[PDB]
Amino acid sequence: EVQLQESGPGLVAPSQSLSITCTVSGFSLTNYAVHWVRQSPGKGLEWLGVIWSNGRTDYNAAFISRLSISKDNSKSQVFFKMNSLQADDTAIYYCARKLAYEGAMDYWGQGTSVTVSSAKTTPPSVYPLAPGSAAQTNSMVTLGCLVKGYFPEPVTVTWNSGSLSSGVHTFPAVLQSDLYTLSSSVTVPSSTWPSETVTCNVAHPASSTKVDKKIVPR
Amino acid sequence: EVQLQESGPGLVAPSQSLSITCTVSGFSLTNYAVHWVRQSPGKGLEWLGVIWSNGRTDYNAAFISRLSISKDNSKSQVFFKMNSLQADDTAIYYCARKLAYEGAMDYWGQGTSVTVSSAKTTPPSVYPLAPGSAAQTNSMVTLGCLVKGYFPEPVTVTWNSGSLSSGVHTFPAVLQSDLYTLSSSVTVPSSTWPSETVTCNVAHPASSTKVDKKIVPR
Amino acid sequence: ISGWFRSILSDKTSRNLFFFLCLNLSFAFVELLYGIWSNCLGLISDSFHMFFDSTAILAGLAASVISKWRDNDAFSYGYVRAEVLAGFVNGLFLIFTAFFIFSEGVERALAPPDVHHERLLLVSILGFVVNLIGIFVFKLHILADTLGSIGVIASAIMMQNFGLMIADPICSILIAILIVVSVIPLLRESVGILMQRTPPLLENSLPQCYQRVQQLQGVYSLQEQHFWTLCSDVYVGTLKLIVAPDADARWILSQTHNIFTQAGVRQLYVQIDFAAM
Amino acid sequence: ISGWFRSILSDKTSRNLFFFLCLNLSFAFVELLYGIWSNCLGLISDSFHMFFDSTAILAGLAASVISKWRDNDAFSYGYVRAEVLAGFVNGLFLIFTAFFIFSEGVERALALLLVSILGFVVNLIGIFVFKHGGPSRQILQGVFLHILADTLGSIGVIASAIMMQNFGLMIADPICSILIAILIVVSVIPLLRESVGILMQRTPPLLENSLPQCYQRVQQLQGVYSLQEQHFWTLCSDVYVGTLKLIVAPDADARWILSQTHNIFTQAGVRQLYVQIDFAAM
Amino acid sequence: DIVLTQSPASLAVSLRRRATISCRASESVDGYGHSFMHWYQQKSGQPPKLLIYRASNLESGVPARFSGSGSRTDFTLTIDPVEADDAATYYCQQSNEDPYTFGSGTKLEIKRADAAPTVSIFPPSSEQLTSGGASVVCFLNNFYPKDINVKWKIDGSERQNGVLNSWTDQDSKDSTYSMSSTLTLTKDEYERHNSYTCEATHKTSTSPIVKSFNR
Amino acid sequence: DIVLTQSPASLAVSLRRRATISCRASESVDGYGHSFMHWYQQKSGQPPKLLIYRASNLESGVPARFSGSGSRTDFTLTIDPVEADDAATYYCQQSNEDPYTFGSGTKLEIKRADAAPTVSIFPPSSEQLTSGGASVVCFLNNFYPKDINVKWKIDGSERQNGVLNSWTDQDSKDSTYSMSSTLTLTKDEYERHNSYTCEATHKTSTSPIVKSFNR
Ligand SMILES: [Zn+2]
Ligand SMILES: [Zn+2]
Repeated sequence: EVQLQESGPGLVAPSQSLSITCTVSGFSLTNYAVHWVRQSPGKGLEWLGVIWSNGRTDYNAAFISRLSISKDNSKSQVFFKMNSLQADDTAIYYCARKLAYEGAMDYWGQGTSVTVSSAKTTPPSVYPLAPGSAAQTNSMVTLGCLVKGYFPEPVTVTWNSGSLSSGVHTFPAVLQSDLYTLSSSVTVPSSTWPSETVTCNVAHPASSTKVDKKIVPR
Repeated sequence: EVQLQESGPGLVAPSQSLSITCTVSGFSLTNYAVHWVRQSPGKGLEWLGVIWSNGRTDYNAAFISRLSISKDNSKSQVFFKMNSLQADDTAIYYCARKLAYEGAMDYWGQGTSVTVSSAKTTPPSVYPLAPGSAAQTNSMVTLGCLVKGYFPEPVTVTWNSGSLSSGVHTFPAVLQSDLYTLSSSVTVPSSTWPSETVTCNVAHPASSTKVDKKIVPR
Repeated sequence: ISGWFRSILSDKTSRNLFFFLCLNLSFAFVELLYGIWSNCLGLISDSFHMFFDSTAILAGLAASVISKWRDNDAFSYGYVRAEVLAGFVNGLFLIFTAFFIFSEGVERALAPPDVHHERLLLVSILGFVVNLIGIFVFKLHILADTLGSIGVIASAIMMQNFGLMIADPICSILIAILIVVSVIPLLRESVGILMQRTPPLLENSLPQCYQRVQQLQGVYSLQEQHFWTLCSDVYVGTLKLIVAPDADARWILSQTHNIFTQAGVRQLYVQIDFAAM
Repeated sequence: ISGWFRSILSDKTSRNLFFFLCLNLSFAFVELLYGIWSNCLGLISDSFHMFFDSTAILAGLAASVISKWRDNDAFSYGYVRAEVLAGFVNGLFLIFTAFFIFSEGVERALALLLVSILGFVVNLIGIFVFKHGGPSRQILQGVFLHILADTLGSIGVIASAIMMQNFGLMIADPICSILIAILIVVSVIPLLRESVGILMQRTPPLLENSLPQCYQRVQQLQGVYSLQEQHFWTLCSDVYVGTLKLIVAPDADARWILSQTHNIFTQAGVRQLYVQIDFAAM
Repeated sequence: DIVLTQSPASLAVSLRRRATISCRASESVDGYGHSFMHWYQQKSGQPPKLLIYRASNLESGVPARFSGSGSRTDFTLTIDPVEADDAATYYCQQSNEDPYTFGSGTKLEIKRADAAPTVSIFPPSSEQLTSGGASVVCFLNNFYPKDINVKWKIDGSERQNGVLNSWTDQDSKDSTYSMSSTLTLTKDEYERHNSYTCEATHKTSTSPIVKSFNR
Repeated sequence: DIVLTQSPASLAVSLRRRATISCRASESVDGYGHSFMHWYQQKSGQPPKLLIYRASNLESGVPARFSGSGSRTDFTLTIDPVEADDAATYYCQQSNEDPYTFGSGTKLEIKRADAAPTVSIFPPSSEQLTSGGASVVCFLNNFYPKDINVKWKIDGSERQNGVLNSWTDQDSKDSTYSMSSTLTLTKDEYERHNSYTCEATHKTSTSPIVKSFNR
């Protein structure tokens, strides 16, 4: 039941401030320290700071001049404020509960991806990926969902509100012309399609876009 | 995934020895102490003893002469030994992991019922219960299974090998004529009986009895 | 200075103790001047005795007024060791005077000075009267100084009836032996305190405390137990506990503190170490 | 008794102190004989005084012997304070022998040279052997100071004997006596100050300046809330005992904090450290 | 040892209200600012489950509606709001003194709207007809409150000798109760009488519910 | 600070075998008998999960197949036996010195039998042509090993500029990989040609897997 939720802006303009709120449940901030760690493809996992039960804050010496962590025990929230955001700060930011009486971190939040760029948020475009005519229907028929032209990360792609879990392969996005393109595939039995409906649900929380696009045969 | 399973004899002769084995998983005996607690209808919950990682054993002073606790870390097993059992020793015996750095017990085993009596183990008699004729069919039809003549506790009564869980009412046993009588009930839609199979699974681990009696219309 | 004089003349117990001093130093002056006047080595030795007894009392007051001071960074424990040091120093000084007057007494017994000046040769029963009234009217030293004056009692009688010159040295060595015997117990107590010895009032109850701490749940061993006397009835104790890898450190700390507080330890430091296994 | 002497000869300061003891009592017998040889004017006093000096040397030797003993239940810290106590009592004895030099000068006040030459050779042997005086740092300091006091006092009395003969002054003996006592008291003041500091449970002077930075390093440790009741004192020479209480977070890493505090105070020179860690409620 | 007294022995609280369980210790379980008192919840057929340790600290993984308070000898376990899943017996445990001792226990009653029992009647089975005995069983399912009475009329005549009653503990999803009654006879009394009826009176209604069969 | 160096940067280990991951510390992370080194596991698209703390202590609830050992500067994470869900990246974290630093990471690659890629091609959707673009997507699902080649032919002629490649991580159930290649193009270039061929070259079969569509 120990659960940490981070909520912050997906896109942050360069040289601006990034503010992330970590909401905790299943434990009290009155006897638990919460760490802040970011993970980037370049610099890996970097420890940023920890707030203690009495409000004591310890920061990484590389971020001491521009980082600030606060909390309020009433609503069980931890506030992560960072200033002078530069292009090398693109990372997934986690709030982690410290393992009691140990230097490790036993519970982590899901993490919020933070993209620092001067570009603009672009809603995604969701297009159907159907097999060409009815050739090679066989027994296992694969259907796709193409998410093209969004910014920034991330988007969640689910098939019929998560009912179809097996055989789903969502692929990592690719950056070109400061836009993102993602592809997802689902394999369903030949008796399933086009007998009953199948849909890819694409959510873009940066632009608050919700698509319930319908896959149909050509 | 922290589990503690106790394996001990359900029935123990008076003025004999009792040997319970607690197998642990999800944690090591090399850094965790386990407690032994028994719960009786008369005396309630009472602490018995603890074995520490160093093999240090502390006991309740009321059981200092007849109770010994040992373990070995290779098989992750804790052995409970009690001598000169009486009728007041009839209780459910738990092995409980001590909550780290605290005096509480965070994880408890399911417990083993230990009965101290001179009676002998009798396999149960499993008797189906069906409504008389077909009067009052309605939509909600109740089926019962009567478990008469078994000793000692406990017995597990299961409907459709665990698939039938809703509407299950298993009643506590009553000790009459030195024996135990147990009754169970289950409600299924009237269109489901006798449409398909409804079976009564009764297990008596004391006598190693497995009965899969089927309920049939009257 | 005006406020000090009026206060000490109105109280009672302070008045008796200051009477003790002023009379004792006064007759120390008088009997020292008589001794240096004639050849009364024994009398100047008795003078040194109750001179240093008066210094013991006044150094007790001075050490009390010093130990009333507040502790600082340099003196973390305060100045409470000043009373022990003052008692030790005055005992050492009494030992030194006893040894030197022993030396001069043996030298006088070798060749006697043959002065035997009389004048108020009855200074000795005045000394007997004054130390009687001091030790009785005012407040093994409670009766050791009584035996000091009896040495010059017989010397003066021998210094008049027959003029036997061997008597005065013999009284000097007798006074020196009495001084060292009287001083030995205070020196023993001061040496015990200053040597970081376990307090004797705590030594008998310590094994029971160790057994009680060992019986605590999750405690594996006791190591490096050190107890010493800071000042009177103030004991400082330190010990290290090896406990289980998951033992209740809060409860073990509270129980160890209770166990050693019931035994009389005022300052306790319990270090808790978690065992690897 | 037999093994007591072998332990004495094994230890360098103890064997040098036994050298001095045997030499002092041998020359004591010689000069006592010369004394009862019809010359007991002032030498009997000199004999008894260097008996006192031999007693002080014996006090130093005994201090070393007790200092090398094994600790027990009554003396959990050992007997390593015997060196400090010996330095203290030797400084006080030096104060008293300064007073005795003053009394010797007052013996003249306003109104043959052969025991002193052997005293001079004894005392120059002392200066040569005990040059490293400056349990050695406390016993040998007091012993060096005592030997120096006797050395320069004998120098003063020989200066008196040579001034009353060569130029015939009758005033130089008391003035050399007051010079003598003043110089040895000034020399013995630092040892008494250090001994009083040790026996008063004062913070070690060498440790005193490095302690605030140590407290800053401990306060900087992750999960520490406050430091309390920090006490540091000197057990013997270069052995410091330290105690402190730490208030930490309710879930702080006590193992790591203990190890880091012990490291921090080990770099400062604290041999014995006790860190009590208390978990805060909030 | 330290004796723990729990008051009240039973306590009834409806949905979304506040419940309070008090534990009284014979001696103080306080040490240097910490109270070594722990709260457990034990549902039916389940081991005890730790809720509060050290009298105020919520054990990780339990809901925030549980709360602990107290010091010295007086301790309070507060449930706010009270759900239907909280139907269990609550124990206080001290850890300040050896041996560990637990409280007597406090059962939580979940108040709800009254529900009429659903009564079913079952004649003795043919396998029991071959065994050598007869037992007729009645099932009263999903009724509230707990107080109920069951009467058995043998051919219209009162029978009470072989009456045996077993009560199922209050359920965790609807806070209701169940009630199973049996009547064990031999062959002569079973085949001598023809009509067997099940009569139960509950406080929800006035007319007792009647279930009957023949032969 | 303390630099943690992990060797190897990637590790390939088959089923039911022993995998060994080493973390090397620039300075000793030991203090008074305890080694303040912690091991984490991060699966694909998941936060890191703690496995071992203080270099030998298994986190409560992790499988017993995970083992830790070492002291001073050299530490070893051992997985025995290696299962399919152990396909993740493993990090070492020290806590002896501020700031906390993590290792570079070691990816454990699950070795299995080679599998043929399931190749499917998808034409540009009519919505994409109405928008103004044309992307042809080829899906290569459940193949092993990871190394694979994709070639695109238009009317029999190879294209190598407008091809974007995106690989998934190794699956936690069947230890296979998925590959997607897209040929993004404009309207006139798309409509000016007829045949679109997706060519898949894998080490399982010397004959490449051909999937194509017309118009
Ligand atoms: Zn006296
Ligand atoms: Zn000398």
